[PDB]
Amino acid sequence: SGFRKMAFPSGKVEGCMVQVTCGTTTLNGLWLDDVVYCPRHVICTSEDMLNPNYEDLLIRKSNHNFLVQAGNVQLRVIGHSMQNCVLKLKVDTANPKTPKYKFVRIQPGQTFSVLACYNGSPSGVYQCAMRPNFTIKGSFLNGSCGSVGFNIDYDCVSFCYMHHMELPTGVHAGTDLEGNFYGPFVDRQTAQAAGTDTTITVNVLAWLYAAVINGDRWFLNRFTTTLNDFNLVAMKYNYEPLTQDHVDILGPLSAQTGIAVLDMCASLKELLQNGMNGRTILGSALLEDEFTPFDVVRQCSGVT
Amino acid sequence: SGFRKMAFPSGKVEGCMVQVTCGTTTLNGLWLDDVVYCPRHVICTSEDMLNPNYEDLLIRKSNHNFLVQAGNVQLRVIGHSMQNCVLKLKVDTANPKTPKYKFVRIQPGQTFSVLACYNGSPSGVYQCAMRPNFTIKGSFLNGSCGSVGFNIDYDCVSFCYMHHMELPTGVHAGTDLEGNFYGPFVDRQTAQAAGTDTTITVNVLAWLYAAVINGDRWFLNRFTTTLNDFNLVAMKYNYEPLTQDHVDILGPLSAQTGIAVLDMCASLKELLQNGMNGRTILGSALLEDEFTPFDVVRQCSGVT
Ligand SMILES: Cn1cc(CNC(=O)N(CCc2ccccc2)Cc2cccnc2)nn1
Ligand SMILES: Cn1cc(CNC(=O)N(CCc2ccccc2)Cc2cccnc2)nn1
Repeated sequence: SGFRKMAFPSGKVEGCMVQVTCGTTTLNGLWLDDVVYCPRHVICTSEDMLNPNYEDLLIRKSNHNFLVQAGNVQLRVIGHSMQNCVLKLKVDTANPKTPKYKFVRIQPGQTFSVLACYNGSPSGVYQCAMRPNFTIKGSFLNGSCGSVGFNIDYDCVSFCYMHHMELPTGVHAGTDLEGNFYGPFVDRQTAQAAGTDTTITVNVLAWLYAAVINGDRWFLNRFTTTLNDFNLVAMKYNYEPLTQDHVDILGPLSAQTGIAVLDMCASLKELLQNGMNGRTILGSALLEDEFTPFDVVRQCSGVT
Repeated sequence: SGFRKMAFPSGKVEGCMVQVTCGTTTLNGLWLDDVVYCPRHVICTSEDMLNPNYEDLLIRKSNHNFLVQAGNVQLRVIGHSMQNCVLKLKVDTANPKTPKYKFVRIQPGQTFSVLACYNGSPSGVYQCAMRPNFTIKGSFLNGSCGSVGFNIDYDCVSFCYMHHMELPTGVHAGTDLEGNFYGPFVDRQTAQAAGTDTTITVNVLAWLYAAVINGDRWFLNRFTTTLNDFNLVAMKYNYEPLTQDHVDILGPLSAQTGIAVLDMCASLKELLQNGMNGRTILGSALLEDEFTPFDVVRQCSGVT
């Protein structure tokens, strides 16, 4: 028993991290097969970031200007191309540590592990959710760009995120591995609005089920609700509307606990309207939304 | 910016995990050099756990009864010995993935990363603190025993914990890598009292400094306090007494923020006496105590 914000084991991703330097800018890159993926702003100086013309900046660069270092050995760059906001550096050596992998674009509300890196070296790993407004509440400092987000299914690493920037608001923005930003963000030093964020309702309900499984049941009540009644409450508290798709994914947790989804919704409704009254759920004094129904099942079943 | 419960990258530890089976019991082992370390209860059946005589149970076992599997290949066991609550299985092959390592006994209040494993395979990684009462609030299921806790300083893995059991209260108990339990616990299926736990005061203060560095400053007040006045408040709220040793370790954070330790103590005092008033600090609605001053400095400086 016990419930933790658990990240995937980061080993398969650590073996892919490299350092990419271009001019005086250094960041992290991801070496998979014979390609190194990194944020395209590696070609900019701080001065270029105000309004970069990446196409023009990249034209001044040749393969030999991109210094790629894996551990202590240098990689020979034989090709370079820009795909959206990422650069793909073709190297003459395939990464011997390349795991089975896929590039996936995750949906808002889904979770993933981030391996924060500096100078191509891993510093830490943490679990987070892609917010409904397509930002992540990460922990990243200058030089962390190129650090990636991922999920693992047995031996396959699904890379879903590459870190690019921090908004003036302190939240983080990045791309999928094809360089497409999640959200309306652009890789430019300009104040950018992240949308109104909302709470991931299906994840809070999944976490309430995890709480029941682990013994925290004080929040269970004698009430039930409807999807429409619950959504009136969700609207008021900036929770994303719950759909039958969300109820369907909660099926296994509802079956395991014997608590109908709408009954769990009524508990969530009372928690929203009354607060926690100074109590905690799974060691938290707020409603946690960074665990999907799949994460709860995985953690509660010990999937390796 | 941003502050997360960050774990160390688990790669160096993943390369050490093996599966140990003895009779019908299977758990995790740690393969370092030519030795596999695992909980000694691997030799027990569920029936033996009520009151095991480990010395007598181990005498019925030979090297060939301990099946050690690393990935898909079998390890040949050439020696076995019991040291406190761990078995050391000498194998004929040194682990090629053995990192630079040390065995350390951590102090209560210190933090570490846990790589939860099942059947010798890693499932997840999370950061936790050794509680003042020598329990850990982990996330472990049956079969997780032998999963280890560790810290990493550049290339050296300091193993500090091996998971053994879950108390009837839902908290976890284990040993150092010499098999000495942290706390008064015994590896037996008997109800065991964990002491009264307390909040790790120096860690909460470290986390309040991390909050200031990251922009959360609403809790800062115009007050100061003394060590004696603060400790009267800590006593009342089951916080560990703050000592000059704790103030000394908080020096770097106090210097970085310009907030004297006793001034931060006065903010903590007001938070203890008034609560959070429905507000949050670093995304938490309670006072977090699982980040040491060293963790705050490491995360806020990007040490790899
Ligand atoms: C040596 N060096 C400096 C840099 C550039 N800076 C960064 O690392 N970040 C921002 C880059 C950026 C700025 C404006 C529009 C787009 C992108 C990423 C970041 C920083 C802080 C917190 N979270 C993320 N890269 N390598
Ligand atoms: C196949 N198999 C079964 C087991 C035995 N069971 C376990 O894994 N645990 C307890 C063993 C134990 C019991 C009583 C006194 C000492 C030790 C560890 C645990 C379980 C649940 C949550 N956290 C930790 N090991 N391998």
